[PDB]
Amino acid sequence: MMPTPVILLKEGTDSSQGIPQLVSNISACQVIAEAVRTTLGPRGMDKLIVDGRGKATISNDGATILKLLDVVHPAAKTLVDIAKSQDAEVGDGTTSVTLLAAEFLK
Amino acid sequence: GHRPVLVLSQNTKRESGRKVQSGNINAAKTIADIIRTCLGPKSMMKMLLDPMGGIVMTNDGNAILREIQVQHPAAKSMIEISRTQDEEVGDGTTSVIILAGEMLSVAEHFLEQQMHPTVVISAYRKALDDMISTLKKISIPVDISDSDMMLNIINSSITTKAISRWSSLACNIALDAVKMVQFEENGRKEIDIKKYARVEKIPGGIIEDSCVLRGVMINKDVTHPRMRRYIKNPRIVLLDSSLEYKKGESQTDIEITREEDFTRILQMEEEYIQQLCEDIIQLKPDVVITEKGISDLAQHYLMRANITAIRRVRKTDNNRIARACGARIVSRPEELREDDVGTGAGLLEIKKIGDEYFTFITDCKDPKACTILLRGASKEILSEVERNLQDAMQVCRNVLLDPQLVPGGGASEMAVAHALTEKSKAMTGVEQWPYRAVAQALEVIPRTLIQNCGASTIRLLTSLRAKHTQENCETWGVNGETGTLVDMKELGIWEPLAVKLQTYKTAVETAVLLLRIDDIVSGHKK
Amino acid sequence: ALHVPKAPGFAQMLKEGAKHFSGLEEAVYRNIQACKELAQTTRTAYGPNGMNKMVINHLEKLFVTNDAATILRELEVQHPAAKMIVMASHMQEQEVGDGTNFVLVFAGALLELAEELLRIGLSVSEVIEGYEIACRKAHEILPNLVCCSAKNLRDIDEVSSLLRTSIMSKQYGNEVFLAKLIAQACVSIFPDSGHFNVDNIRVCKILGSGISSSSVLHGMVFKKETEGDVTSVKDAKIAVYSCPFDGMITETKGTVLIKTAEELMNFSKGEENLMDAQVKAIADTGANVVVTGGKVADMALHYANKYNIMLVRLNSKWDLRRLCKTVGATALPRLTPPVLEEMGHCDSVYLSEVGDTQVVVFKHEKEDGAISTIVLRGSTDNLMDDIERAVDDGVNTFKVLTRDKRLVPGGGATEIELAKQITSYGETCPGLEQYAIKKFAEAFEAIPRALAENSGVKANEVISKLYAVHQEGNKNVGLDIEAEVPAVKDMLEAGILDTYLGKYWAIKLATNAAVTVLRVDQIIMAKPAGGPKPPSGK
Amino acid sequence: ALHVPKAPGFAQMLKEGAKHFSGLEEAVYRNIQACKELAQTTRTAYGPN
Amino acid sequence: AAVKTLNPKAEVARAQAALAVNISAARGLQDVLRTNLGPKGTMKMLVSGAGDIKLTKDGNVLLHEMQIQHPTASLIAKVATAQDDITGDGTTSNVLIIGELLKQADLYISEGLHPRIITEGFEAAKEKALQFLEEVKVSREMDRETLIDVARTSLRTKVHAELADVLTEAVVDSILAIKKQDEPIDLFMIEIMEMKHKSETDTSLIRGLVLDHGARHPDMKKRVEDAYILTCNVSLEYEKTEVNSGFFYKSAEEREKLVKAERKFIEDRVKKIIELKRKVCGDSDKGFVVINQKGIDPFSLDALSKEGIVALRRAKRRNMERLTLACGGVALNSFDDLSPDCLGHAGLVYEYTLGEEKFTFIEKCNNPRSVTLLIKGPNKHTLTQIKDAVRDGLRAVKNAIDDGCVVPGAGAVEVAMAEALIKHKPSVKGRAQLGVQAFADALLIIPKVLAQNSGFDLQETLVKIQAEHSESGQLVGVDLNTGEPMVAAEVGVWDNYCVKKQLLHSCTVIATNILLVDEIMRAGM
Amino acid sequence: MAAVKTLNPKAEVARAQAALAVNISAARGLQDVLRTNLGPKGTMKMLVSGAGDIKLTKDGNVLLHEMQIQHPTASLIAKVATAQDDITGDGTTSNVLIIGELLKQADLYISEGLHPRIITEGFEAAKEKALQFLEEVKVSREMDRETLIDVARTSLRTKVHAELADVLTEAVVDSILAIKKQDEPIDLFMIEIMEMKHKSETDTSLIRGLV
Ligand SMILES: Nc1ncnc2c1ncn2[C@@H]1O[C@H](COP(=O)(O)OP(=O)(O)O)[C@@H](O)[C@H]1O
Ligand SMILES: Nc1ncnc2c1ncn2[C@@H]1O[C@H](COP(=O)(O)OP(=O)(O)O)[C@@H](O)[C@H]1O
Ligand SMILES: Nc1ncnc2c1ncn2[C@@H]1O[C@H](COP(=O)(O)OP(=O)(O)O)[C@@H](O)[C@H]1O
Ligand SMILES: [Mg+2]
Ligand SMILES: [Mg+2]
Ligand SMILES: [Mg+2]
Ligand SMILES: [Mg+2]
Ligand SMILES: [Mg+2]
Repeated sequence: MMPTPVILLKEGTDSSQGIPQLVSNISACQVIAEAVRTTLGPRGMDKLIVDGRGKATISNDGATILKLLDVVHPAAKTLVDIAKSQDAEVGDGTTSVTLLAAEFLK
Repeated sequence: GHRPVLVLSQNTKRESGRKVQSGNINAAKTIADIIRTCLGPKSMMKMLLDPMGGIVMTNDGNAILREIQVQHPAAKSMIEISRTQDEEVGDGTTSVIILAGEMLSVAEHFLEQQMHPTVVISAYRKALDDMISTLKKISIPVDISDSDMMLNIINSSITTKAISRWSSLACNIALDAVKMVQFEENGRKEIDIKKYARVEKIPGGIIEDSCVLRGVMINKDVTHPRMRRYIKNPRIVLLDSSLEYKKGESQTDIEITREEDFTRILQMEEEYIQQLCEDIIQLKPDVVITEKGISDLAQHYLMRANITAIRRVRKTDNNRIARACGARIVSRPEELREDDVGTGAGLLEIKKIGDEYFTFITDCKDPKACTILLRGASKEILSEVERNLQDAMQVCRNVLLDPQLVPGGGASEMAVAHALTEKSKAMTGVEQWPYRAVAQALEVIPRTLIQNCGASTIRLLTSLRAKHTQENCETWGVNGETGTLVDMKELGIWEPLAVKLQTYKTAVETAVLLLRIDDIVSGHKK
Repeated sequence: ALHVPKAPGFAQMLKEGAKHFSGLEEAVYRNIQACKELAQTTRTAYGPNGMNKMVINHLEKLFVTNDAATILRELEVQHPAAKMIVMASHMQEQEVGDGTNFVLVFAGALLELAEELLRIGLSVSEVIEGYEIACRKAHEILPNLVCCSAKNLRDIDEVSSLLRTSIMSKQYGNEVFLAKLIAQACVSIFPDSGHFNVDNIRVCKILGSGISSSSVLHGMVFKKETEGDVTSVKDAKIAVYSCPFDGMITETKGTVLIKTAEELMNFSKGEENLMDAQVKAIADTGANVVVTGGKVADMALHYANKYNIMLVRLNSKWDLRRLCKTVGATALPRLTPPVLEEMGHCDSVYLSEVGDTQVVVFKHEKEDGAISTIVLRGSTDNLMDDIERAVDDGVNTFKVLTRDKRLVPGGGATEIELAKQITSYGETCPGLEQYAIKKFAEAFEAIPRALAENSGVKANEVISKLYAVHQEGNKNVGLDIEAEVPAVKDMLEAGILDTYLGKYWAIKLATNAAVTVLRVDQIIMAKPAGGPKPPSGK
Repeated sequence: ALHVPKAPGFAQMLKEGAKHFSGLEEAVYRNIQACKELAQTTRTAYGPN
Repeated sequence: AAVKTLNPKAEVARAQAALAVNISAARGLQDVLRTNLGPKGTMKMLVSGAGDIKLTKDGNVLLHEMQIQHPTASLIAKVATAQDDITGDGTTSNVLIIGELLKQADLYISEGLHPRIITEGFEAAKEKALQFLEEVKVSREMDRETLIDVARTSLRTKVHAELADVLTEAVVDSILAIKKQDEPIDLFMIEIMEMKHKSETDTSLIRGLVLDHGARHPDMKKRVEDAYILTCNVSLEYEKTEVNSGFFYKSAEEREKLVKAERKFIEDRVKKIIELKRKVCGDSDKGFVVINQKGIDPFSLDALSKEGIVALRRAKRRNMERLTLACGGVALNSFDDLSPDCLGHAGLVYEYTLGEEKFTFIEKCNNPRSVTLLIKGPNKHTLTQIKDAVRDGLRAVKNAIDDGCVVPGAGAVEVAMAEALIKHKPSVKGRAQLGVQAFADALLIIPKVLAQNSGFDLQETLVKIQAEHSESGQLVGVDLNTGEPMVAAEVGVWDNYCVKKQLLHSCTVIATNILLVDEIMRAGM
Repeated sequence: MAAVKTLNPKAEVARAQAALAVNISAARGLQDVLRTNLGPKGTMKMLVSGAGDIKLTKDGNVLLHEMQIQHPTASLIAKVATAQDDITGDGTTSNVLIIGELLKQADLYISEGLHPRIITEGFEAAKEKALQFLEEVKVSREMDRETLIDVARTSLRTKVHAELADVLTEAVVDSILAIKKQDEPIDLFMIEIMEMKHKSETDTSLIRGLV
């Protein structure tokens, strides 16, 4: 790396490229799936999420849990989006879509 | 607690004694030294940086002095006297400052010699009276009907400026403008160049193209393109009221309950505009100039009668046009008369200069107002040319008011100094020493001229004084260029008596005022 | 003996934050380096095997795509030379709609070869002259490389096959289905008159069912719900109004002046009767669907429900105009009943739910109409945005085909043929400009080289094979992405084709941008100001 | 046009805290004034009185 | 310092310091602007604080876009601004000549010579040079070829050679179109419109007008072949009463009646327009186009479109005059008495759409006294550069037409004036001969800079040109390709006489004024 | 911008014409300072140190060392003048003046695009010719007392005023003639210079002994 008196992109721009970027994306997807793993099946467990104001949400639906999770990882937000898509089109299976996608990537 | 107790408030400083007088005299000396080198035909120019971002490349003493900020109040008094001299007579600003500085310098010697300032002040006032008497004695009359003599006077007034290169043109412009502005109504002579001798600076072109117009030029254009831009012998009507439909002063509300009232109101607005325009047209004018807006419908109605109209004009420009073309500004067109119609303008042309439209009402016969069109290198050069033209016009009006002249180039200073020295020999009291001191202090003008010319000061001053000790040598000065003694009867340098009298009075009274001061107190708020 | 002072003159007179770059090394080489860096940044997305890029702009809006113009738009480019190249790419996008990555790659390669030419001793003016001559030669050669013509724009199959190549670069996995959809949508539009409008194709993105469930609708779809009781009409006679569905009022000032008890007791009843009369008069024309651009009054809604009138409210005036074009009605400024010529007709209007979104559908049945809508399904908003970009590229390709019906071989065959011909021309040109002409010819290698690098094969072997096949005579042979080893095949038979206008404009714009960058010798950058954008951009 | 730069040459090469007075007004008159002030301070103690 | 003694926080530069500061500023400006001179000059790229990109070669534009806070630089910028405002050319030569005059004066001033003698010599040399310029000018009848040559000598220096060749034809044709016999040329009658879709060589001349706005009603025709033009300045939208009236009613029917009646005023004028359109043309072949300086409400737009009338609203103020001169109608501020005589004629009106923007073309006029140049290019900075180039070309052609005299370029006149001044130098008394020599050497800067930018060396090229001129007596300039002396008059390298006169006058005046300045003060705080 | 600045961001670099401008400006500033020292009529400078020490001087070397300057080219010129003073003992102001005028005249031609190498070649040729002419023009004379007195005058009259120089001429000439041995180098260490602060400046004299 060289100073390049006049820089090309805006100062502070962060970039990631190559295989490590994709591996990090897969790891983020696994982390997202781990948050709703246990809410699947008759023996599933509820999750409690507290917002900034202090209101607590107790839920078992995967889409609700993912929405309450303020995920900012660009690759991880895909799982939240597909959970929302499954909730919108069908209404059930919001945990299954995330588990299947994360398992495919793994 | 228990904040300190004391008589006067905090930050209330006080100084008194010989220190105050020394500080005042030093401040006056330093103010004089600031512009000491800007005197004479060989004076250098200065560059003043306006805090707003502008640049003032000037040689005028008052212009330099008023562009600086000072903290010492004596310097403030010096700036004030410079402004007073500039306003009263027009020129001499950088000479009165030098004279006052020299007078205070020669007074400090006596203040350090256990002499009370009141005696010095009395001697200074006696000296001023005798200076005025001597200046009135050695004056010469001038007939104002001779154009050549007036031109020579203006030239001698402008040899020390940056316009001396084009001195003939500058003198002709100034003399023509001053003569044209001259007016007399109800038995009251009036020469108002401040309001009726307007200087318009348009950058570009060459300075040789600058001239004085027999009319008024403004930065205006016709409201509508179809309107005439060239009229041979226009009849001019001036208005200072809008040709639009405006609300009345009293609060007014309409109540519409019928179908046709809205359109009726709009139609009556149009009809009122038409009636106003018909009242204008009844006098059959050629152009109409208004200080306020003209509605588009009014424009159409005026154009139907083939009338040119200028929409918005400042009050001063409208007054200048009224003076130039002999019109009379009216407000209600229903009361417009034939007398108010402006006939006398010989041409109205709206031409394009650079990328701007300018309206010319030139070619007037017997106009009482004029515009001096100045064209030059840039804004600063034009500003300096305007300052020099202002000095020339002020000198011309001073000569017209008072036709008395006195020799220039330090000849008057040396003559008055010699007269005061001769008169002081009869004095026997202690007052004689400050009297003689201010007498020889008056010699600072030829010394400054010699110093700026680059010649040797001491031998030239000695020879000039020896020459002035002779009998008929009241008109012997120094060349500002060659640095040699010369009779001013043959060089031609003459300055108005009013200017010299004002300069001497201002210098002496400034010296008196600054000598009357002790025990400076500062810090108190308004 | 401790500090080096600034040289007297311009260096001392410069402002505190300004920068002055002058000369070859200080300005031109730096500009070339920045442009090459930008080109290499966008390089990896070129071709069908291009890789999508996740870009987060300053507002944390996520873009994932392989479209060069979109990536450059979402990138905060700061080097002004790269800004000029990006502007050239954007101009190419606006003029044609595809080839932005080609423009960027060609400009970068041209500037790199210009840098090496300057290093070997050639002056900037000679390089510029050689580049201009070579660009003129390339534009002269290009028409001779046309292999086939569109020769029909009203056939679904042929238009789909033509548009297949344009939307193979984006969404390489499934391009046949998208090609069929866009072909049907564009064939519904483009009537007997040769004029074709891009904006007549509308894209609706409804999330939930995967992009394989998308379809083309000969009509318009609005993501909202009806405001009345009626939710389905089978013989729509839509009457479109631009005024709010209410009794119009005076524009000056309304004031109900009441002076007697009778007026007070009768005002509301009279207003009701007037509204009822207006609504009944509108309904008596046969109209059964009413569309308004303004607010809907409660009394007007009640009387519309009384007379079985379907209400749709379109806040956007653009949507109102598009609906007027779709149906054939005129937006009446007042609430008067519509005469028979200005009352639009639609074959079916109904309220429906797709996924979890309620929509209102103005559906025709004939394969015609002014406006056709493509409803896009999917599982992610980003995926649907990418599919929308692909549809936009396909529509622009169809528009270009309407403008000019000439095609050139794809897969790098055209670039190799152009490089060979320009090199042959430059080998016969005496003077110093032969080096510049040869470098301009060599710059065309960056396209097949990028294709080979993205496809995962060795670029040098591919380029050598391409030169061999083009030298022996075959001009339609290009890179074969469907192989694990460097291999080539005929592109005309394989159906990979590119529009002639796209290549022409891309070459012209890339050459112009490179020459403009080369012409710059001194740079004076003012002190940057962190202002919140100029007011012009709003 | 709001700041007067230091003249090229010795004016710019002068050190940060140094001062340079040259010419008649800047040097000779100032030295004479300082000597006058010193003599003024000592003057009042001259003689038996 | 006295000023520092009064105001401690004041900056002063006295005498030699003032002269050194001024000369340094002038020299820095000169070294920056040397590379602008000549068609072989180098483009300068200018980035503003907001990041806007500006490629330009003009001296005035460069001076305005340099980040300089120097007083002498400000004065020179003002001088160049006046030069550009009046003549539109010579700003780079202005700065170069000012800087070289100051340097040549300093050469003798550093030897103890007083600047006043130098200024007097400058005055005498300026007078002699003006006399020589009067002697050397070529009085020619300005046909199309000479104007094309002048436009080439400007544009080639200001823009790429091929774009310069296109702009020459465009500018000369426009000027010849708008120019009447022995009447001052109004450059406001040429509209410079910028479109950003095609290439830079597509810039052309339209014998009519191009408007940056189109019809606001979708049903209006996009292209009318034979059209009557109605240029008006009458409001066609609802307008409030000036007296704050408001309405009062007691029933819904009364409110409806008032709503219908409140539009009658505008409807009457719309009806007048429609009646005139019906009277002038009863068939569909002819068309009606309404261009209004005031807005038009949607109701009037609908009423007009129902009658097949194209209406453009909110036109530019100068567009009234431009349409009146080109189409040939009469601009109307009211419809009280409208007649078919006031209608202009246009042989083709059509609307062109470019992105979000929308444009209207009015061509095929009978004898358009006002035309428009369509600046076309792919980049914003390209459009700005072409706009500056066409402004310079229009100014040059107008100056050439104004006075039938044109001066040979390529620095030939500079060399001839330098030799004439050298010959006249013995006639000057005193030490002003040094000032005259300095003025001649300063005038010699233009061939020096031209040769330097062309790649050759200053000394050899200058001595070759001077020897050729001395032995032959012709006006020989600099051949920017070979470097040999060449007769600029025979090859077509022409320069404006007024530009040269203004250059001499302004440069001499500003150099004399700067030389005599012995103090810069900043004590206004 | 520059390569060095790219490698070292906080570096100061002056390249191409900038270096020439900087060096010539420094030389011209030094020359302008030292113009008023040449000749017996040159003005006398007073230098005040940090501690407040007063030093009246007119020498080029003394002025250069006690003048507040922090410039590289000034440092090189100061080193050259220091060597000149160390070896020959005189001709320090002339050194700076000649260097500055050489650089100014060279700039006068370099500003017309002339490469400095040509100017340096001309300088070397002119130096050779001038050295030959100096060898031709020198006056070989047996150094009696009168000639030594004249040389001492030509130095001290520039260094000090008239009568003081007249006294110092006799002092230095007599001292040198006293310590000088025929056909031997003069050892200046044998003239001890002592300072006393009790009489007038004209009371300085030579003692045929030691103090
Ligand atoms: N050619 C000249 N020769 C000698 N003295 C002159 C000449 N011209 C003007 N003067 C003198 O110089 C003075 C004018 O100087 P100026 O710069 O106008 O100062 P001020 O503005 O105070 O009058 C006058 O008093 C006049 O006597
Ligand atoms: N099936 C294919 N095999 C090989 N090359 C292809 C194929 N389809 C398209 N291409 C090539 O990909 C290029 C398109 O790149 P693309 O990503 O669209 O960049 P741009 O959007 O700037 O045109 C074309 O030049 C074409 O030659
Ligand atoms: N083709 C040419 N050959 C030789 N000299 C030329 C040619 N074109 C222009 N010149 C000379 O170069 C100069 C161009 O200067 P220019 O860049 O126009 O400066 P400015 O814009 O300030 O006038 C003109 O004075 C002209 O004499
Ligand atoms: Mg479930
Ligand atoms: Mg005066
Ligand atoms: Mg593409
Ligand atoms: Mg030019
Ligand atoms: Mg010596």
